[PDB]
Amino acid sequence: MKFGNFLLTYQPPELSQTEVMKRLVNLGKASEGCGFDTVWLLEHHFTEFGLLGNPYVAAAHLLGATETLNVGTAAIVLPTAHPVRQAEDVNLLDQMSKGRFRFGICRGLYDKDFRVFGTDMDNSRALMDCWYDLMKEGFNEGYIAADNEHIKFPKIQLNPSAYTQGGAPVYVVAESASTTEWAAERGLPMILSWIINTHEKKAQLDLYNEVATEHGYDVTKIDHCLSYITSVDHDSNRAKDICRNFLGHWYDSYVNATKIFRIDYSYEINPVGTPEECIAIIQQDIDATGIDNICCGFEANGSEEEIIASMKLFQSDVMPYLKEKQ
Amino acid sequence: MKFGLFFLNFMNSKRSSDQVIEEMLDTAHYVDQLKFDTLAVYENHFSNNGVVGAPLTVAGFLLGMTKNAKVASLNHVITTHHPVRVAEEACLLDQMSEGRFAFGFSDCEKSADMRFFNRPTDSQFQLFSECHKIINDAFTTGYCHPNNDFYSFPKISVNPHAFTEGGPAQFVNATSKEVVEWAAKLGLPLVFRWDDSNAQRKEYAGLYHEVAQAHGVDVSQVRHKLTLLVNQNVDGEAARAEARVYLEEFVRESYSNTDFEQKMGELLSENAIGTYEESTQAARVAIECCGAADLLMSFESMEDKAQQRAVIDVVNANIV
Ligand SMILES: [Mg+2]
Ligand SMILES: [Mg+2]
Ligand SMILES: [Mg+2]
Repeated sequence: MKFGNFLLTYQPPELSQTEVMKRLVNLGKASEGCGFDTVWLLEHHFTEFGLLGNPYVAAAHLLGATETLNVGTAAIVLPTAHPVRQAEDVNLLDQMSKGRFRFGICRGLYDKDFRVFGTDMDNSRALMDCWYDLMKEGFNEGYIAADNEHIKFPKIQLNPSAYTQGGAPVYVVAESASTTEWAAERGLPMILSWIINTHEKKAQLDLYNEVATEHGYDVTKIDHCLSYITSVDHDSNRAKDICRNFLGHWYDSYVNATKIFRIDYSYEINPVGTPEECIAIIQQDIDATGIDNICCGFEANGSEEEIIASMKLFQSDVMPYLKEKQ
Repeated sequence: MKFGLFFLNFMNSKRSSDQVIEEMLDTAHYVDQLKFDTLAVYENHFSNNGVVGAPLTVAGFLLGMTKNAKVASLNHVITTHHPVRVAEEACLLDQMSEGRFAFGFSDCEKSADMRFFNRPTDSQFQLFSECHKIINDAFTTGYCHPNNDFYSFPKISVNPHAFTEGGPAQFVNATSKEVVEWAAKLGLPLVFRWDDSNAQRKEYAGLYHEVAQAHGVDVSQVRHKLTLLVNQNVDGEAARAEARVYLEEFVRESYSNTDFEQKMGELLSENAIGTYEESTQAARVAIECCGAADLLMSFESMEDKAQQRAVIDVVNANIV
């Protein structure tokens, strides 16, 4: 069983930016000791919803500070940055860390990003697909060239070379059936949403498998991840109140981010409550999906001390009991 | 004078990109405990003369792996990049490291790169200048809001806001008279380049003084930097031969419109290369010529790791 810790770098009303950044640093560094094998970093721009706009740079910092910890993006908004610069970033991370970087990607949800970075949100799907083909070409061949409707540039040598054959492992946040299909055609693992229920997760993987299988991939070896909002406490209601209060503030921040220029019942389908309750919810999903990579976000928990406390309780009282699908 | 190291990360058919990066990290770990106070990263794209195209990303890793040295981008090329990405990243490094990052930036020295990135060279300086404005606005206020020939978008908070009041420290590469004059006017420190001739560096130093005085800018406290290559060997001839092989492609790439031999010979005699005696004298001359307060050295041309560490040691002892 593998365990991932998600860091959103979200700024709740009670913390300053500087406090948020210090916590990002500390939480990253404490993850491995809490039994997490990977730290996942979300990208966000210009709002308190998430202060980290450059996860490749934050990943570099965390990877530099560790030895065996893997660090990934969940996820880079693919379309809003030059694909060649992103390939250089990924190969540098791959090389510096000696293969510990995990490249999670997505289409992009916020118009503000497209607006500022000069991209057409209307074409996010095409752009993500295009950029991925260019980066993969660089990862595989050591050179990249483009002459298409989205971009054009001469053939260049891409430095440095990929450390991992084929480039750092890619992961996809699939927000649509079409994204699920796109991932399946390339045999790429998905990072499943924490706001869909077991049935929906199983359906999504069923759609995925159909495609992947058709392509020849062995669906049993793809590293899909289950994502969760996590709050562990021997006092069930306490965990739940904290979670609900937090999501209040957070959802508002989300809406605000969508306009600069579901989540509610969430708690019921996430490991929020006693460790026993957490075991039950997660095992239900494992049982239905066969996934063995559990990714959890603990920021809703409070102060850095409370967050760490929650991480440690998950570690001691949840982790050991989860079992791979029978 | 303060002393630091910089990494070019030149590769070849024998020294692969994987190997140079590993060597950079090992060197960084090695000197973090010595008297050198800064580790700077050179930016290059699409050629063997530098395998790091994202110096800010490498600065992040270097900061996470060390504790004492300041870490800097040596010449992050802002002209070919989105200034909001640059500001966000620099602020992020400042925050994550609690102020240990210094922002060395530069205008684009390769027209090919401007073309690559679809940036017209005819309005290059204007572009450069608007980029810096956006970065500096962010650094100093946490926000930006351009409406110019190159960038136009609504007012935004550039997160995270800087940890250091006024943003991380900045310095600009002396790449043209135009940039030099612009820096003097802003009172910004310069970084004089190892690959420029001493006459050229002196010319830049003079111009900067002249423009600053003319505009009444107090630069009495500005500390300019100088980069120099170091290669020491009791067999001075072997040192120059080794540096020659190391620099051959660079001269052909970056100094194509000048006599190869002449340029190569100047680089070999002006940089801190040769015997200990020759190397040190060259360095004294280069500092005197440009008046830099801080010296950044690259020891990478010495293929023999033991010799390279021994040279780093002699230099360190001599500061100390
Ligand atoms: Mg406070
Ligand atoms: Mg597996
Ligand atoms: Mg002789």
